[PDB]
Amino acid sequence: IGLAHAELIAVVTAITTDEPRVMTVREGAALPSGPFEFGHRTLQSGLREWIHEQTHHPVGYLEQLYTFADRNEILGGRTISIGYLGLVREQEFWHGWYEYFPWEDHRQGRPDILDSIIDKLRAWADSEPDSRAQRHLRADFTFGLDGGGWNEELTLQRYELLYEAGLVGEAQINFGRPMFADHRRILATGIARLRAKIKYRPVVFELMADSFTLLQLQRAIEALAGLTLHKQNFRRLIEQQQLVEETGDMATRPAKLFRFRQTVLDERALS
Amino acid sequence: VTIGLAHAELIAVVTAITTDEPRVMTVREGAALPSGPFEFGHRTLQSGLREWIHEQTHHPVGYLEQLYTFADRGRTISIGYLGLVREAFWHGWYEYFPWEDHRQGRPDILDSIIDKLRAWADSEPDSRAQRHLRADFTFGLDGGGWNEELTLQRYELLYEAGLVGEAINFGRPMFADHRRILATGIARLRAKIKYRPVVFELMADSFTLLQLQRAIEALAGLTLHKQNFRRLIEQQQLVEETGDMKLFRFRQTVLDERALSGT
Repeated sequence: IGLAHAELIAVVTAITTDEPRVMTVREGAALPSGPFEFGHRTLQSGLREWIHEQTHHPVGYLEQLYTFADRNEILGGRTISIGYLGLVREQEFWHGWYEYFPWEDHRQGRPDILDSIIDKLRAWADSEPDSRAQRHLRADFTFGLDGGGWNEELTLQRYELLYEAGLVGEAQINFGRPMFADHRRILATGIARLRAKIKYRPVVFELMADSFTLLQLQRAIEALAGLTLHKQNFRRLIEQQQLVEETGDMATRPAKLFRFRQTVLDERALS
Repeated sequence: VTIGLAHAELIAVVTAITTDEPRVMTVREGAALPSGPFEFGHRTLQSGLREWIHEQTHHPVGYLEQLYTFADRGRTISIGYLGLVREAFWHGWYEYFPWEDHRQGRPDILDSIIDKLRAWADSEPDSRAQRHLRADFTFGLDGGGWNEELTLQRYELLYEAGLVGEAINFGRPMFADHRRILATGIARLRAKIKYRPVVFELMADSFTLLQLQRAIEALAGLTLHKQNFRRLIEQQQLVEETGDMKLFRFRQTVLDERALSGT
């Protein structure tokens, strides 16, 4: 009783040409993934082995994302999916975040694909009168169907509402490029996690080179958030959090080069 | 096709604050957290855990948020959930984690812990530097400062050093690795109250601004500065006055935000 099969799924993010990119196998149709096996010492060590065989690309630190369950008797138990988030520098299968989630990028203004999404959500929310108000409240909180503001952290809740409304191909109407199994749900969890991270403490040294300009760091955070940053409040956050320091070198308008502090790297290594 | 299977356990960390003491829902005379397997009939992981909570405690539970998924140290996969309720709650956090309560200042048990951690860090000379860095970052072995959020990192260091019974023992042990789950829940709550304290499920319908701090102080295991505590609440726009007696209340936008965020 109480048996389950566990799949480990990796969301490995890089930033290339100011675009957030996720590591993929299957020609961009799936994330790197594999079953948790008896010989795997930990869940994370098991996933590291699956990333190695499928991509042979190095990965640094990993943080656990979320555990999802299926909603089957022949398998002997339920199936669970455990997602992890990793930040790396791309090395010479890398597809952009917003290929799968085009509505999540508002850097150059609200994307036009949202108009079509709002239209389909409204019809779904009005299709059943006894659930009308309860569905308008969810679609406004996540997508602003009634005029609510945009919260870039709600990436998962947006995708799950589209799934529940049958507006993504995985729900079997589709928006964005689908992925095999529940992998877009895992990717949406990784996007939301990283956006919660950068809003309060953007420790993203694994995404940057050893040294970088503040403009490079700003563009990297903007790519992850899918929004343009307020230049001043961003630079005050970085300084208040004591995250970076000048290296003493200049880059080319000349600009000083910065690195994340050793204490920031030390604290991450010991977590 | 050959599919591997493991035991799937759901573990609850349900916390209430009474008499300015953070307490966790336990079963079996405080030796364990409410737990149960993930079965076929369970629609979701959360609904399966709610069935075990009601069956084992018969105490109502409000919102639940997923904590962390652990493999055992057949395999066992443990999925923890955190819950905040209004008040078995006879056992506080610090019966199991006495070194995590610093509101009376640095607890005396840390002296014995620091002594044993130094001997473990000095046991092998090639790893002494890293072990001192780990123990100073988690416990302050070399004079480092205290970080209340590192409750999980502190426990797994004690486990790795053989300083808790589950691995010498400090604090009350629990069955299996339920101390690992409670540590994760304590760390989650202390991270939540630091940035944006949404704790309306722990507080009364109405409360004063001083009652709000002693609750937050109980969770963080630290005493806070009064003026700096209120500025955080003025900033995040979480509270509003009630007119009665000041008595305060959590705003409806905060209560609706949590109702729609899910688990």
